Amino acid sequence: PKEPEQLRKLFIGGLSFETTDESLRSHFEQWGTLTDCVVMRDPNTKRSRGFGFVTYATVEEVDAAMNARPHKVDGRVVEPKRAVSHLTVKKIFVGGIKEDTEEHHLRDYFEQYGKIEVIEIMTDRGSGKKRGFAFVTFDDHDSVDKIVIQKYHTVNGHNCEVRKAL
Ligand SMILES: CCC(=O)Nc1cccc(N)c1C
Ligand SMILES: CCC(=O)Nc1cccc(N)c1C
Repeated sequence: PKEPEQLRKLFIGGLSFETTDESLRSHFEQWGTLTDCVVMRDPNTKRSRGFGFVTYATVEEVDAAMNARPHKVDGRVVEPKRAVSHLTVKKIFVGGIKEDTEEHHLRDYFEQYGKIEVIEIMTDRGSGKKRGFAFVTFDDHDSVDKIVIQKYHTVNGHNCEVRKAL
């Protein structure tokens, strides 16, 4: 039961034009087994396009690589991002939390995806009653990228709808 390959890929932007399949692989093999590693090049000149992708054997390895950012590859800090499900944001909408979900429920759950900077539990402008949804802002986009590819989110017993926000 191998995780889908799309969820094991990291797109690496900002490459040095000197980076090769081999040097990209040598770098990212520090955090797991790479089943694929390619630097994108022009079909005619073979000059690097400045980006490429690596595929790990497992999702846990993708996490390890993301948690080892910043990555300086061949002298240049690169920009790894998980493959598209790129709309790169740090904020999520959390819906379906009803009136009884509080800040600590959302924090205790989502803090295991990344570092939380803001939790905004939405209330009615007129009555102050909870509206049943919230926004969570993290310090970095990978948290959000991990969150929105999950099929399910269970918080405070509620089955929640979670999507990228703005
Ligand atoms: C940093 C060196 C570099 O850009 N390499 C390069 C330049 C022009 C053509 C081709 N094919 C290649 C590999
Ligand atoms: C496996 C990924 C993981 O545990 N989550 C993570 C990664 C990086 C920063 C922070 N704060 C957190 C909670």
